[PDB]
Amino acid sequence: RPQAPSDFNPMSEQSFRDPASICQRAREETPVFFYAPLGVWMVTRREDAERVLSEWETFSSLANSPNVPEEFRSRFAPSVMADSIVAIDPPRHTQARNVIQRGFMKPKIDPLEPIIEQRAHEIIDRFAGESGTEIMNNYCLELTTRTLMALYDLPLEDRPMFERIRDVSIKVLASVYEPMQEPEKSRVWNEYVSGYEYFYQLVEQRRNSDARDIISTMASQKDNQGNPALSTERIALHLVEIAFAGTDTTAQMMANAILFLDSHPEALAAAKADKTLWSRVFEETVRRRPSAPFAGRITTTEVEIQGVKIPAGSPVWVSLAAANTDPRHVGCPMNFDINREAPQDHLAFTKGRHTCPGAPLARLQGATGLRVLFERLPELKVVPDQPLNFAPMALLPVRLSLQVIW
Amino acid sequence: RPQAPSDFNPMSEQSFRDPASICQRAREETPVFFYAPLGVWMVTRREDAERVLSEWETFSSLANSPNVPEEFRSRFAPSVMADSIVAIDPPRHTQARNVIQRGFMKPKIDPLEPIIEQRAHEIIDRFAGESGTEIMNNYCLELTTRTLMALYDLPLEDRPMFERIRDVSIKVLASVYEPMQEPEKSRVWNEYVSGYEYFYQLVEQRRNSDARDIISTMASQKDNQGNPALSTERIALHLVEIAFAGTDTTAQMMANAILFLDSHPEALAAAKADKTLWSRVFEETVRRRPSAPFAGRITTTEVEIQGVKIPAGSPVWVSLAAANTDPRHVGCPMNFDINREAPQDHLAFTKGRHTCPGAPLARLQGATGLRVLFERLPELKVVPDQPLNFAPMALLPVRLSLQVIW
Ligand code: HEM
Ligand code: HEM
Repeated sequence: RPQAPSDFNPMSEQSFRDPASICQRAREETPVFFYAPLGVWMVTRREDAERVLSEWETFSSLANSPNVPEEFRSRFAPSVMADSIVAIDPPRHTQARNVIQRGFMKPKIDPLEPIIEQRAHEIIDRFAGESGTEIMNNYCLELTTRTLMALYDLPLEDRPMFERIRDVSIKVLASVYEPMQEPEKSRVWNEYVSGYEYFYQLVEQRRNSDARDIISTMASQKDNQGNPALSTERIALHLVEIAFAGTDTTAQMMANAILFLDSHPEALAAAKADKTLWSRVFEETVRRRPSAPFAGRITTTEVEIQGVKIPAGSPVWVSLAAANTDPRHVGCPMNFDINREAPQDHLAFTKGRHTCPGAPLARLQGATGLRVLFERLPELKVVPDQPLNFAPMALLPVRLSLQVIW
Repeated sequence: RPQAPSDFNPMSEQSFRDPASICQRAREETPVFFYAPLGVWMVTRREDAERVLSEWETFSSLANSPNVPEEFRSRFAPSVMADSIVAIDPPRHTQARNVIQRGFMKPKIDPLEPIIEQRAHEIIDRFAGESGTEIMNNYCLELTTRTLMALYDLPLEDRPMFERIRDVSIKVLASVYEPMQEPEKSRVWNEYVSGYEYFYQLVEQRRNSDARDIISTMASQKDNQGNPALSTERIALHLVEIAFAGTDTTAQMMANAILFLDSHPEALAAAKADKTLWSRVFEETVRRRPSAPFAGRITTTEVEIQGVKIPAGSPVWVSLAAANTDPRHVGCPMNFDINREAPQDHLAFTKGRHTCPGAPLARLQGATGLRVLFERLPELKVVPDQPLNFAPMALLPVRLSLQVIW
């Protein structure tokens, strides 16, 4: 069975600095292969990438499934966890999506730009009088958390718990891989269920609310028969998943955009002169360095990709970094050129049913934050020679530190 | 059942000149309704538009299906016609699409730009010395036919039949509603089958060819077991369908782009000054005036759209003009502003499985021809007050004449 080139290692620091650098030789030489250290098939070319991400009937998304402990099944039934937005397919995934996507529409997200700018200025006021700061937790992650809280429309008193909402979730994801012992398992799962019940109560209270918050936007969705389009359990679980899935991705996006603007100062000045380039500064970043460089699916039958035969039930990962940097679709795929004619023509948000629903917000945040970040501290320059601090993760390399000065 | 505002009439001249003008009041007031003069459901909002265009499992494409005459079934079996790319759904549509998409990739389409530019200059040289011309057939339609012949890589000696390929096919489409009488039916269907057999022979001869032309690109697709991925009959039928679906659409795109550049001289000057804007001149045109302003589907079960319940088996049309001009997705939806940040964020090529596969070519053609047209004849001005000549059709309003001067 086909193997992988030597330079292809998603767990190396070379992947943490540039996920697409390890994928060029692989895509060129072995477009579809098998990765044994992860035990999954690997697809790199954009054609096959879009095929796998689109054909849901052939490449299902059932690959992820946490298990609920026994003592919490009275408050959080296992079917609720089985209704995870990442672990469902039509007709259930479409039923959940028709409600989830209703909250990220332009009339709902556009009125958040002034709030994002205001809170970003408030955050910058905390360290604007110094000479340098750790921009990751102090700005990027902080601004993402505040933007998600504004989308949820939650008071600052609930800010701690909301942060915990992501810290718990990742641990839950690791449970199938590094099982938790007691009393860590009970504590983590109880905090998870507590956040779930908090969102449950918020949905029950905002069930007939006609406001901008995603809770009221998803709760007020009633079918022709008056019945709620999504049960309260499903809405609460999807709110938890949205909170946990947006924060790290958007924070990594902002960090990578800061890095790219530091490595390309002329594009930074050009973007400082015209605001309409900021979105492009977004789009070229997430294309060149996607926050989630891997998208997982599972085959429902036997497939043939690039002549390689893949048996039924085989987990297949699409390397979004290889697809976004395919020379067969974009000229100079490794360059950071914000002046491309088709900026949003990438798979950084995948494609099809499981397309990233938080893309309208993230973009706006990326368009709003970076500008403000380069409007308050213009000579912001990423400190060279700072030890790379990355959480060793394959699907989502999270940067823990990024020292910047101005 | 909900009706439509008075101004909504797809068969009126107001729709032929601007398909989005009849859709604004409808989209705002009655987003999903029933049109009795056509007997079909109408969906206008972009939110529901993407769902209907994407959810193939709920909104199938089986609504269109011509019937094969009896005497030609020995040369053109009815199952071959049943394998029409517009009348199939997964798993057959995926099998056909995996082969069709291989011919429109960037490495295949990009080497056609210089040929398109050269042939556009050759065409302009025929009438550049006059003072005015009918730009539709002399340039738009001519350039589209020559571009399709270059994609097929056919000699000019094959120009007549190829032209006939468009004249015949539409009549076949008109058979399901306005049946043909004798002896025209036999002659037209024999010409259709003759073109089908010509493409069959071209596929058999280019079966082992490794060139860029769509015939060799689709014919050389063989699975891991050496067998052809698609039978020769289906490849020939798909070539016929590709020509017939590209010609009129790209010609109407170019005509509408000429009209929009005439109505906005500052954008025309900006595009003349910078080549990178020509593509945007494309994208803003096809957004403001899509060549095919309606996309048809058929429901497989009962659906709920905007609270309106639509029974199973109901033909539903998505008004692409209303979706591309939805104020819920784009600000100032009726203006022709080529300086938008997200130019390709429209449904002019729909979305999902049945997305227009010729979009890479059309764009390339639209950017290449028009530019040359405004590089040879810069002071081109569309003659005001000329009787609008449109073939009275709902799914594809084709303009028959457009007099221009310079
Ligand atoms: C620039 C930042 C972001 C990037 C690069 C990004 C990227 C992605 C990727 C790669 C996926 C996987 C899709 C798949 O597996 O097919 C995804 C899904 C998802 N994203 Fe994001 N995302 C970002 C921001 C956000 C935000 C801000 C939110 C919410 C506020 C969000 C919520 C979600 C959800 C809920 C899913 C699951 C969709 C589903 O499975 O149905 N994302 N995103
Ligand atoms: C800007 C110019 C064009 C426009 C506006 C346009 C419009 C469209 C639209 C809206 C669809 C979607 C039909 C559906 O959803 O079922 C479509 C399908 C299609 N288009 Fe185009 N088109 C254009 C140019 C072309 C070109 C140059 C080709 C060359 C091959 C082409 C070939 C096709 C084919 C074969 C289909 C059927 C796809 C399928 O059903 O699988 N079109 N066209």
